[PDB]
Amino acid sequence: GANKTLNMKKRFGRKIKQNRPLPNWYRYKSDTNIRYNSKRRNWRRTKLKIY
Amino acid sequence: TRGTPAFGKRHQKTHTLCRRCGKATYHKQKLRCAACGYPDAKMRRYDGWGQKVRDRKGQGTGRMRYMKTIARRAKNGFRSGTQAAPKVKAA
Amino acid sequence: VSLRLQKRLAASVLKCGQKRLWLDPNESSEISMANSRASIRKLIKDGLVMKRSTVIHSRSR
Amino acid sequence: GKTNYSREPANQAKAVKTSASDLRVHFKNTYEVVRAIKGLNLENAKRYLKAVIDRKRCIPFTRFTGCIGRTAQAHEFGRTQGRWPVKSVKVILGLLDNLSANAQAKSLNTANLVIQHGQVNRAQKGRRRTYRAHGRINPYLNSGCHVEIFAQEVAAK
RNA sequence: UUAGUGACGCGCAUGAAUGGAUUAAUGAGAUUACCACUGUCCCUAUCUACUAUCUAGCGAACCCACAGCUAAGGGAACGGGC
RNA sequence: AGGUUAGCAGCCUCUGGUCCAUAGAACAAUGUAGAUAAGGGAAGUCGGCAAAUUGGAUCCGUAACUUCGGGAUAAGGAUUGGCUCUGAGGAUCUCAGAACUGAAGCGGACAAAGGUAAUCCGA
RNA sequence: GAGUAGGAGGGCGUGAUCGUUGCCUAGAAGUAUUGGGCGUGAGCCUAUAUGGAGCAGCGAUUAGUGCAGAUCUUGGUGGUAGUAGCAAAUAUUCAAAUGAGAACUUUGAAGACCGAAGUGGAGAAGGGUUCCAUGAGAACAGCAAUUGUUCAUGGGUUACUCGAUCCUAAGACAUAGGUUAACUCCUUGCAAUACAAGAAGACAUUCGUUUUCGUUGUCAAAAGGGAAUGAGGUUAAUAUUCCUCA
RNA sequence: ACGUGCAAAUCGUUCGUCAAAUUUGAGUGUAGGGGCGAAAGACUAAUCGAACCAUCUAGUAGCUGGUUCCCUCCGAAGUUUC
RNA sequence: CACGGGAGACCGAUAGCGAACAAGUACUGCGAAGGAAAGAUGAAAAGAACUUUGAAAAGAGGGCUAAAAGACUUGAAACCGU
Ligand SMILES: [Mg+2]
Ligand SMILES: [Mg+2]
Ligand SMILES: [Mg+2]
Ligand SMILES: [Mg+2]
Ligand SMILES: [Mg+2]
Ligand SMILES: [Mg+2]
Ligand SMILES: [Mg+2]
Ligand SMILES: [Mg+2]
Ligand SMILES: [Mg+2]
Ligand SMILES: [Mg+2]
Ligand SMILES: [Mg+2]
Ligand SMILES: [Mg+2]
Ligand SMILES: [Mg+2]
Ligand SMILES: [Mg+2]
Ligand SMILES: [Mg+2]
Ligand SMILES: [Mg+2]
Ligand SMILES: [Mg+2]
Ligand SMILES: [Mg+2]
Ligand SMILES: [Mg+2]
Ligand SMILES: [Mg+2]
Ligand SMILES: [Mg+2]
Ligand SMILES: [Mg+2]
Ligand SMILES: [Mg+2]
Ligand SMILES: [Mg+2]
Ligand SMILES: [Mg+2]
Ligand SMILES: [Mg+2]
Ligand SMILES: [Mg+2]
Ligand SMILES: [Mg+2]
Ligand SMILES: [Mg+2]
Ligand SMILES: [Mg+2]
Ligand SMILES: [Mg+2]
Ligand SMILES: [Mg+2]
Ligand SMILES: [Mg+2]
Ligand SMILES: [Mg+2]
Ligand SMILES: [Mg+2]
Ligand SMILES: [Mg+2]
Ligand SMILES: [Mg+2]
Ligand SMILES: [Mg+2]
Ligand SMILES: [Mg+2]
Ligand SMILES: [Mg+2]
Ligand SMILES: [Mg+2]
Ligand SMILES: [Mg+2]
Ligand SMILES: [Mg+2]
Ligand SMILES: [Mg+2]
Ligand SMILES: [Mg+2]
Ligand SMILES: [Mg+2]
Ligand SMILES: [Mg+2]
Ligand SMILES: [Mg+2]
Ligand SMILES: [Mg+2]
Ligand SMILES: [Zn+2]
Repeated sequence: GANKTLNMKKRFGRKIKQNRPLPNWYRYKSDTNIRYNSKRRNWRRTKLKIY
Repeated sequence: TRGTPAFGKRHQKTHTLCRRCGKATYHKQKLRCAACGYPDAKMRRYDGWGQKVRDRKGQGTGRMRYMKTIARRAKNGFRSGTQAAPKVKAA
Repeated sequence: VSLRLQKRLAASVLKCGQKRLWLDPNESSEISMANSRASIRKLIKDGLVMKRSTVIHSRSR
Repeated sequence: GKTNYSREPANQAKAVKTSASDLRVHFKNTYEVVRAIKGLNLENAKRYLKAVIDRKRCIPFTRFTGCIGRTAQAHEFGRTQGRWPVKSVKVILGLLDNLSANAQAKSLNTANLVIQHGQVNRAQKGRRRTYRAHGRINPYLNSGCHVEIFAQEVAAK
């Protein structure tokens, strides 16, 4: 809703940033196995914990 | 009806984030966190009780800012006030 | 060519409900070029976007 | 994705090969369109497929009979049941077209291409969900295609 | 009319706040008539929409020793198998 | 918001919103939902289950029983449109009359109780 | 010369260890065989194909050593089957445009619905970027899609007057005191099961000095109490907040 | 009606009540042999004639089920006593 | 138990700690607590130049390389097509 703690805002911001896709140039490194970011999340299918 | 139509009524939330352990374990009505027990002022965990816990939260679980270097400087004799010196002996 | 945005903006500009808007079918590309609200007002001034008279509701009977 | 055709043509300068893989069309349907194309003239296959699309002709159902409609069109066959699996036909047809354009660089004539070896394989099934009463979930999938067809030139004296 | 009601009561085993007897209002509470009513019935017909049908597209699940025409016979006293 | 209306009901509308629910064609049985059946009228069925009847307003008329409050819309009987006139109630919109006119219809959709007499419980 | 329960004697096949004899980029293991054979049988040898790095015999040592079952474990697959099915919430239709493709996108033209107890305009809880713009392959949006609550990239949340923050409530928790092996537990607004706990002023302006009055805490309301703002305009997305004016 | 739903309690008609022992938001008091109950052994997060989580715990099973390669040979008991 | 050392008639990706890997992670639960799946292209990316047909995926030609081994070693069975 509208009303939020700071803590909340900051946490949400965090998870918002962390929700970006693997940058297309990381897949070109020599030592990496990572095709994609396995940890991405969609608000509709999975919910965070903030109370 | 105890079922699906009942589940619609849940907008309340009994817990909030515990300053100490940061999950939503904080009980606003009881004023405690079910996990750590933040007000209690000593960590709530029952070890013999059930066994997995320490490996979830516990020493070494998150990064240890101070302790990791304690291993290393344990052997070095806990030097204070020393500076490294050149083997070349420059003066 | 979707005019969805055109229509919303035009609505607000004319302080009227979308269903009152009339976007000329012939000039549509031109309209699609309108991005900003200002563009929209120019459009309305030029006569490409208009505002329909209300549905007539009469008390005679 | 390198095609290995199970069967090989006798004269490969005299042959034309097409394959498509991991298609989204229905297996059984595709299977029977293809099964119906075997052994014709490329031009015929094309005419007749176009005709199925236009509904003036039926694609006989051979192996997968499960409750399939009877049409008068099935006379052409000796059959009762057939259908007009448009999607399948269109895909196959596209494949025939690749056959003809695939003959171009070979400098081969279209008139004498005959179709031998259609092969339709069940591909990896695409997966999704279906919500069922009582909070059960069941699979909702699609059975995809692998198709390959080669054409021989046979001279009519 | 093994139904309903009113009576009688050698009450298997009625009975007094382990309450007895009454009782207006009252009831999605048990029962019986009757009036109105009707497709509940005699006795079944017809009409509309959505389905089942057929088609394009999409596309599960239960279940599954092996399987699937019977008659008798015998058999773990009803076989699909002998 | 307007019209009808006792009405924030139902039905129809203006503002604002929306046509999103896979589609086409055929039109069998069986089904789901919706209706209507000549003559009889519960004979159907454990049972009137289901359906049907009733329904507004105005005027009549209204029992036993009773804790005198009630019962009570008891039960029952009529009327209801349109049109053309007439009278009465008020300030510095209700009510009543008469006449004419129709397939004797007129709460024309919407809305809207079926009754009666007993027995048992529980106030 | 039968044999379930059962027992005995021989043998087949699998790891690893100490020995012994060897084989392999001139192709080991593994794998397929309607190639040729060997054992009554566990099983074996060979051939061909594939494979591309390790193997094998013999004597002993040791064992997580042999599977058809246990509604056995985990994984992978069938038949059913292109079947059941995709039928609640009255509805769509025409032309143009865009696109490889349009019943399902955009404009216009018609026909209907929610009918201010809304299918309208805004909030609280809950969600957390789902909002805005541009773009778009797959997947997803149980038909479809040129479309999206989906994917990618960038951008959006301005306040003396709105609310939180302050106040008190149902309540609750410290402190003090007491109880417990200890943890824990008991009291506290009418404030104490406590009590040598405070506040103010002035000069000083630090202390100090000095004076006055005094028993002692805090948290709990985004509907309660509660100092003061309005209209107009603006953005693709904010506005009683920004701009203008008052 | 649906009953492999739209749904682990829904949908259509119908019905009880509708200015109170009415309905309802948040906040706050009550926790497991304990609460809480106009009392149905009802309710206590799809769990209740004793919640849920982990542990003692591979709990014990005179009972059900399975119990993995070859050949050769010998080959039973359902009776006695406690 | 922690950080170190070395070792083994251990195990060898359904084994071995649950985790050989962004593993006490993803994910679930109001919560206490639950908790997986997932290792091997090649010596070297040399990861498929270019022609052609396609709206696009992709096909057919053509090429790398010892080999396509091409989202990847071997590649069994069940099941499916020819
Ligand atoms: Mg919130
Ligand atoms: Mg959700
Ligand atoms: Mg959830
Ligand atoms: Mg960690
Ligand atoms: Mg660490
Ligand atoms: Mg292939
Ligand atoms: Mg379903
Ligand atoms: Mg009778
Ligand atoms: Mg009698
Ligand atoms: Mg009664
Ligand atoms: Mg037809
Ligand atoms: Mg079909
Ligand atoms: Mg017999
Ligand atoms: Mg028989
Ligand atoms: Mg239809
Ligand atoms: Mg009749
Ligand atoms: Mg009669
Ligand atoms: Mg009659
Ligand atoms: Mg009835
Ligand atoms: Mg009276
Ligand atoms: Mg009357
Ligand atoms: Mg009466
Ligand atoms: Mg009259
Ligand atoms: Mg009159
Ligand atoms: Mg008359
Ligand atoms: Mg009438
Ligand atoms: Mg009656
Ligand atoms: Mg009562
Ligand atoms: Mg071993
Ligand atoms: Mg070689
Ligand atoms: Mg041997
Ligand atoms: Mg070789
Ligand atoms: Mg040995
Ligand atoms: Mg095995
Ligand atoms: Mg097995
Ligand atoms: Mg299956
Ligand atoms: Mg259905
Ligand atoms: Mg809607
Ligand atoms: Mg709304
Ligand atoms: Mg809105
Ligand atoms: Mg208080
Ligand atoms: Mg207190
Ligand atoms: Mg104020
Ligand atoms: Mg201002
Ligand atoms: Mg209901
Ligand atoms: Mg026993
Ligand atoms: Mg190619
Ligand atoms: Mg090879
Ligand atoms: Mg086969
Ligand atoms: Zn905590």
